[PDB]
Amino acid sequence: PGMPAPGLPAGFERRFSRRYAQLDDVRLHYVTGGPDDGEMVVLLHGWPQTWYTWRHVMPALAEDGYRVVAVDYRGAGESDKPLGGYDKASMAGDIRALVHQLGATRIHLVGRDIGVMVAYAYAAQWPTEIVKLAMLDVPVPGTRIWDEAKASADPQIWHFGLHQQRDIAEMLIAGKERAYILDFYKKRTHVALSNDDIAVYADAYAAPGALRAGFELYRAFPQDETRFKAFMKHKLPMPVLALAGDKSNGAKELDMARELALDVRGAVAPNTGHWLPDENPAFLTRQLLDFFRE
Amino acid sequence: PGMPAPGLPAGFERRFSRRYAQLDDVRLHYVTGGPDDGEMVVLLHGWPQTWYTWRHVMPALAEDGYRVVAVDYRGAGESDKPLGGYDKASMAGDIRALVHQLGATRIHLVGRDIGVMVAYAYAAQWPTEIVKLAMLDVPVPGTRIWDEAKASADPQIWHFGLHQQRDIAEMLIAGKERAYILDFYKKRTHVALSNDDIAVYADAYAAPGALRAGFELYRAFPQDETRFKAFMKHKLPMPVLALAGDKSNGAKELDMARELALDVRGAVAPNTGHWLPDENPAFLTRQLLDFFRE
Amino acid sequence: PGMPAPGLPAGFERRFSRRYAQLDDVRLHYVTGGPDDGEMVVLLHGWPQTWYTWRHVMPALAEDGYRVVAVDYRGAGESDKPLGGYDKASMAGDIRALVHQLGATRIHLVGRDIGVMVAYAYAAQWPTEIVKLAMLDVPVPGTRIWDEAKASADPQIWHFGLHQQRDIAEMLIAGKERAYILDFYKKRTHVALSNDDIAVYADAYAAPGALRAGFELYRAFPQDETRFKAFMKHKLPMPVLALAGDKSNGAKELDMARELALDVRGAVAPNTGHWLPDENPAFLTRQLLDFFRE
Amino acid sequence: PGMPAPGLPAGFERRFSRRYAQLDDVRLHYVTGGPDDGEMVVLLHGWPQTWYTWRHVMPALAEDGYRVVAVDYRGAGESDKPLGGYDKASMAGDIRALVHQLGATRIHLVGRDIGVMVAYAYAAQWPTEIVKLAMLDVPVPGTRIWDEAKASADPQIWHFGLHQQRDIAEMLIAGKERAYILDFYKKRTHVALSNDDIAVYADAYAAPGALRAGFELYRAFPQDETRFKAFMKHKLPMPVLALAGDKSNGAKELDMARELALDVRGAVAPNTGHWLPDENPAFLTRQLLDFFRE
Amino acid sequence: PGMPAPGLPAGFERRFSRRYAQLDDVRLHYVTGGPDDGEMVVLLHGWPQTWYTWRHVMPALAEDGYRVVAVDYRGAGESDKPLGGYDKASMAGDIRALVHQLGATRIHLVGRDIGVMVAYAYAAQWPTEIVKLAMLDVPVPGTRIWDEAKASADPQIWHFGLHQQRDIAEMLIAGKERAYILDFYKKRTHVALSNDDIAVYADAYAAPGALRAGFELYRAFPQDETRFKAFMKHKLPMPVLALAGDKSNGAKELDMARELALDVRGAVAPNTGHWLPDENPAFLTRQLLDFFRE
Amino acid sequence: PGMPAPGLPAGFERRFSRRYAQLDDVRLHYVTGGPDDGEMVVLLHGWPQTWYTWRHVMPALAEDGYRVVAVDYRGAGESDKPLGGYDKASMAGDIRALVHQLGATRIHLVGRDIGVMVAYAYAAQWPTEIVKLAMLDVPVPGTRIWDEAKASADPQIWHFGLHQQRDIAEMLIAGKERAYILDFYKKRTHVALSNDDIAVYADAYAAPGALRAGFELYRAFPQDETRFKAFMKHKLPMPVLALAGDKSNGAKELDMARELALDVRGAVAPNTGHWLPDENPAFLTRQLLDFFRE
Repeated sequence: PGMPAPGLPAGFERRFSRRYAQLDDVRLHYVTGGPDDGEMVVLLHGWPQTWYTWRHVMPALAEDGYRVVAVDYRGAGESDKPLGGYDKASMAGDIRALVHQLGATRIHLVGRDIGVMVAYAYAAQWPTEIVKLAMLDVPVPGTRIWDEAKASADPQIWHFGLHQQRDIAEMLIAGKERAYILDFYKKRTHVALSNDDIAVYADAYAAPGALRAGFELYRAFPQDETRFKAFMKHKLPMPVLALAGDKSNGAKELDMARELALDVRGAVAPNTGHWLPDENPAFLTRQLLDFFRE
Repeated sequence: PGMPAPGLPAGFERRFSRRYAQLDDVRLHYVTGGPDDGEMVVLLHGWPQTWYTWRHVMPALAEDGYRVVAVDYRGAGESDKPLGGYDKASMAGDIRALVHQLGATRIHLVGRDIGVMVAYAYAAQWPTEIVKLAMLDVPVPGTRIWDEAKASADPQIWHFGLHQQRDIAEMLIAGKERAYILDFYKKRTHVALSNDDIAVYADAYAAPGALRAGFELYRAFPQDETRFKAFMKHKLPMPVLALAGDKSNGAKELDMARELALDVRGAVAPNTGHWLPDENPAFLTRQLLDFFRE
Repeated sequence: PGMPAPGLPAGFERRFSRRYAQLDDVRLHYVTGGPDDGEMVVLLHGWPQTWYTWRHVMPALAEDGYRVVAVDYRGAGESDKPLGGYDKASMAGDIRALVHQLGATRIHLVGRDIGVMVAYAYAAQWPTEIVKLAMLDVPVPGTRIWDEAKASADPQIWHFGLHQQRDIAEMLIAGKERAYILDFYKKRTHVALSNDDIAVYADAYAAPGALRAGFELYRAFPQDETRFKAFMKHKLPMPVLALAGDKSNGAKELDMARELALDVRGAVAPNTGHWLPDENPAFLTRQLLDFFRE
Repeated sequence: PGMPAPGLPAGFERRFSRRYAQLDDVRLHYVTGGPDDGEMVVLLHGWPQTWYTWRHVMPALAEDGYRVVAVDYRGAGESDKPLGGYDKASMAGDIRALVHQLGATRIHLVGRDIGVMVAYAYAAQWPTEIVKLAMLDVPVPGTRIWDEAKASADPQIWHFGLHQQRDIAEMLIAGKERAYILDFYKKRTHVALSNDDIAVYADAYAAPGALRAGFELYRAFPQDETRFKAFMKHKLPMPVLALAGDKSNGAKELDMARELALDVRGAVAPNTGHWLPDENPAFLTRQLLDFFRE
Repeated sequence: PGMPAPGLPAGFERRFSRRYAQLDDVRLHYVTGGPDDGEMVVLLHGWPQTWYTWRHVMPALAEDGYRVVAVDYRGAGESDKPLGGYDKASMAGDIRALVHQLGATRIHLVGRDIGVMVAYAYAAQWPTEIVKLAMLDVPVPGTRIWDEAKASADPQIWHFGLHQQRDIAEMLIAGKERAYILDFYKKRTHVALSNDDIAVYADAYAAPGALRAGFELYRAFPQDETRFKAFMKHKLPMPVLALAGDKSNGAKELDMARELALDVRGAVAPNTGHWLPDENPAFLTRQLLDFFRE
Repeated sequence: PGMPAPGLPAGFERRFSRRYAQLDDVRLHYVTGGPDDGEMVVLLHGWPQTWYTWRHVMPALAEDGYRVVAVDYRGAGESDKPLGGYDKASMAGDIRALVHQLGATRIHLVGRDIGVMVAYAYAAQWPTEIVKLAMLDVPVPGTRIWDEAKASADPQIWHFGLHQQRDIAEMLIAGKERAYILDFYKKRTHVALSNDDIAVYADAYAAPGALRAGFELYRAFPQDETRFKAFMKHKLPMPVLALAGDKSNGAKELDMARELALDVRGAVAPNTGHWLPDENPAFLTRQLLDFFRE
């Protein structure tokens, strides 16, 4: 029993900090906590999200001694909104430059949606640098699960077309970010979420340039498909964990991951929709802690 | 003495949960609490309301051992907004499918306004399934009390015309839901309500499709009148309780119910307007608990 | 054959003029032409209209030697929008003050919709001053045709309720006058009209105070119903002509007038909707000229 | 020392209640507390205010055993917004009908701004019914202090012209109530107020009809001047207290009151602007308690 | 050589008329000309269009002795916007009811885009009533050309997804009809069109309910695909003409029609985009006249 | 007889030109025609106007051999909107700089409203440079007619207060220039004007800075009153003509001018309101030509 409880979990404000990393062109925002010497765990959100999606996962990771780094990737949240560089492979390079600036090289990596595309491109480009990789909720371009949704005209990716209309998508949705993003979020959730938590994301995407930069991730999709099919000719060597909720992609996340990697295990969260960190963080953290210590 | 106190009563968040039920086409949102094995009590709001109207009635019901289920019916609150199915008889079928999915068959049923129309159609269609039925605040289509308001051009149903103008009602009221619904609410209340509580409803009706779906309930009224007069040829067998406030429909709710059912008792809430759950929940819960245990 | 031709008929601008008349507490705008000494013919529009509705009738009246006076009544068009005086009997006093100010006493009088209510209250209050009375399109309060529409809850008067909600009607429709009024107009026409001509009306009602003043005509209906029923105990002595289109009120305009007057004749315009001067001015003009010279 | 503290004082919510009084046409909202048998004290706000302006005065009055009744007069706050009746003498009749419905006859009366006009008209019309009258902040129509501001074109009454423009004032200020009313308030205050408290008023005047009804008080001013000069031919018999802040009308409030009444005492609040209940409630309550018990 | 010439061709206004036809539950608007006894030719527009798209084709048809009937189908232009009936087969029933109401039985039938789907469902349901059928610009559901576009995720149907999001599409595009529709139109044209002519379409879709009604055409596509595949088991017996521009669907219009009909001929307009009646009416008119007299 | 004819008179476009003059800190826009060597006649508009108000007077002046110069003064029309210099005496310096820049020294000078204040300050500062002075419609600060209007609180200057509220006036009226200015204009006219002509003025004041610059004319009134009273100790020596309409200031324009000048003649236009050049240019033109050649 219990009504949705919005906001950061108790004690969060004391153990995490907001920080910036200046890369060559772009400044990235991220939130970090946990032991300065711990194994680094990087968490990458998707669309329409920010670092905030991980709020209920980050304390448990830090309390198990991980150095937690939750990044607003290029164009999202409080990060800069540059003109280009929104293909996932180049965005993986942004994350890597941030990791190196923090003194790390080998990391654990967790991604969902656009972030799982970024994460995969990070592992394909620098396989020796990713100790373990966890893949949540969405398939990556290049996979058959991806191609099947496209050829089916799957209802839950209806928005790819709209988002790929340069200037038209921005003109339609500017000023209506909250109504658009709340509707998007609730149609894919199964666990009841708080409007206040979803509004944290929506307000981020109403900031100047946030809509455009979010949509350019979609507009780079055909480039990602080409780049990713090339990546897929070399299966990933490191252990991979695939998770998704049963009301959304479910077992297809693990099907998808097996086309990508040699060493794969997976699970399906019960009574959970599209937003694993929002909807079922308890299941997510237990799976990650067992995976990372294994 | 006491100024209006907005929000959920103390302790509510701990004993109730928000949940979804997927029916064949439509997903319905509801809030539930109380013993899992208790006799189920279903509560149906009206226009412009959500489950939230019952917030002060639900804890007392659960504490007397009832399994409380307060539903956002088709098109309202956090439920889906489909193209059609807004005649009350079909909406009663939605509620019944939800009840069956929760493992129940025989229920106690409470409705107000549009919800009392839905509730009545539930009892007329499946009379053996409704153990007791409580009817609040508004008469149902087909009754003489209903027809008399229409032929009188009663001032408090001036909005039937406007709401029945497809697209015109939405175009006029979109963007002004809060000013429109607050004015609507306060003109029919007698006990002073908090603007914050009324704004919970208004914000629900500003969500995409909520205005249209709310208005299609009105646009189905001529169909309901025909269906309901057919229902009324067989009087209801189960005990029925009729309640309304003295500043609004008052004793006419009990007059109305006697055309519908054989076994009827009623009361009039003192110094109470149109919104019995908002205005006088203490009177309402005492009447319901005496009725349900009798 | 022929597409709708917007604007004033050829040669109108040269033969008619716009003028203002300052009365005690209202300035009225009116348009006039024809011989300065001719028998005066006064034409009264309704809602949502101005004098401009008579554009196709006025030249023929003037060319037959009548002094044509087309009035924007209190609150409409370019007339003033005072605080009160929107009961039809008091508005008929405005028209009389204007007629007297122009040097005339006996008039021929033509009204439609709200203007036919004003016209009737003019004839009832000063019967010796009305030579002949023509009644178009809409029944007047107090008649059985009026009372039946309300008790039937006739769909074509759905807007009475909305218009009687003070401040609520203005707030909903302000800024949407064109969309509101063009939809209202086209739903009641049968002859295709030009959007440019309907936009002349719509733009008049967007001017400061024009919505309020128009709606106050509706808000005075219960006062009008009481007053007119008293007028109706004395049937009018002067000749009366009743006209309406077959796609709208048709023969009921003549039924209604026979309750008001002793000397009544009528006709029904074929393939004509609610707006006789806009839709079929040729039929109207022939009827008015035959009646006036008879 | 101390930053402005917004909101109701501690303990207010427990000892006061919001209630309605239905008069013949109009429903008035008021807030009341204190002993049911105590001498009644009625408090009348001005423009742009509601009962809320008295929040810091009402507890001290109740704790000295007064039955406190703070009214939203006709058109303001949560009261109805009728078509007319905004001349102060008729508004005094509304307050008297409310007082009688509460079982009282003899009262103490406090008014400021428009409310002090209402209060004075109450005392002039029913002098035996007003035990003591306190007059704050603004002079009443008919006085020389009033006429001198008008002939001077005093800057702080620049808005009389604008407010007296029917429909133009509403069209300019609708949607900008908060910016307009905050600017109005701060330009006349001397003690720093909280924006949150001023926003309580501004939001009240953005409700449907609140702007129009507020402005009709100004539009009745020429009628009030005539009525009030007639009232002034009979000086008031009961004791009168005149108060104002030194940064605003100051000693002119007592000058003004001496043209109205025979038995007059006054004081000037130090370092206090136009809004005595908002700015210096401590000075105000001490003056009222000494006056009422004297 | 020549700049775009906006508006109706010279002499059109005199030879054609706008009319309404009241059917059971829909009033349809249409434009007609030519001899009252000529063989009837019905022209059906698509999205986002009205009858006005045929402006340059209708005079030549009438001058060759055809009775021209250009229909605004259910929900479009000046026609009514009912709640349902937007599956193409049911809309073909509207067109037939109109044809019969005009005294005709056998017709020549021309459609493009949504209108070519309606036209096909008309010929499939009542084949003996269609003398000849001309199919322009767009393939119909159920054909291989239609199925390939969806499985390819063809860029030029990106909007199907958005248009199928009920309430979301309306909320995003309301108030932006002109910018949305002019961009949509120009991206698919090859001949330069006048903004004034495209604005005729855009303004029609800004009218109350026009966005909803248009999008409901898209929302019925899965129902249409099922129905049309059943129609396609019986190839049409009457002669069929297929036309499309070379910069858009080109020869695929004839490929598609040979899957639907036994007797098919076609041509491809040179240097012509998606909008044959707007871009190259001279080519279209010659093709239609040669086909009709053959 | 005749309906309002909007626009420039026939043949105007060919005989007059728009030009700019760069002065030290302001660029002024003006319209000129007539013989390059003729005696110069300068025409100065008021609020809310531009040079366009003289459209019907300028051709007759030019055809009589005058060099016509109609100026948009500092801040108005197409002139610059600098930060200051809106006291009339300094603005008269702008006009003189322009006259000298055009090669002239002695001028005939015509002003109405704000332009008649500028014109008077021009004649008072450089009396030998003004051959004859014509004063229209409005009294100037410092005169008894001006002082009486303020002390009477004359209704027709209600807007002085609003216009003097810096930033508040701009915020309220921005975006509502057309509705604000058309209402202002029509309340002071007696001859019916075309909305299209008043909209020329209204659109000029919607341009960036035009509201501020116009209101700064009002905000300088107390500076103007002081300066003009000093000018008035020396009555003007050159011949003066005073004109105004009988429905507005009438004979008071001549009363006012006799306080300013020794050699004064005047006339009152019959059935003419506040806007002499718009309402009765024929009367104005005859008066100006007889005066100039006398």
